[PDB]
Amino acid sequence: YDYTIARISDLRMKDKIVMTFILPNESEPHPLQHGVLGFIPEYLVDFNMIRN
Amino acid sequence: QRIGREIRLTPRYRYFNFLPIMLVINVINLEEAIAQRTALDVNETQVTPAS
Repeated sequence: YDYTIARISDLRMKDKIVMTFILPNESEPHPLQHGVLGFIPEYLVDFNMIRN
Repeated sequence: QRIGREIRLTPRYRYFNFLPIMLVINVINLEEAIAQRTALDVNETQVTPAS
């Protein structure tokens, strides 16, 4: 068995262990992924608004 | 409080009337006259005893 250890500072995860099953060799959506991060790029919006 | 590009037109013109003459005609019952036959307005110039 292969493992990867994940560490995070957030409190509400204090004093717990969470484990699941992960495919490290895939990038596309597939029923054997535990989760996929739906991401579309967004860019900065800079201009003047004379409002209020 | 909102932003948009708005496009404007402002027209300038005027219609004037010079000649004071007008003739207009009115036409009615065209369909009525076509659908129903008309035939002769003949009037019996009263050589029967009424005149």
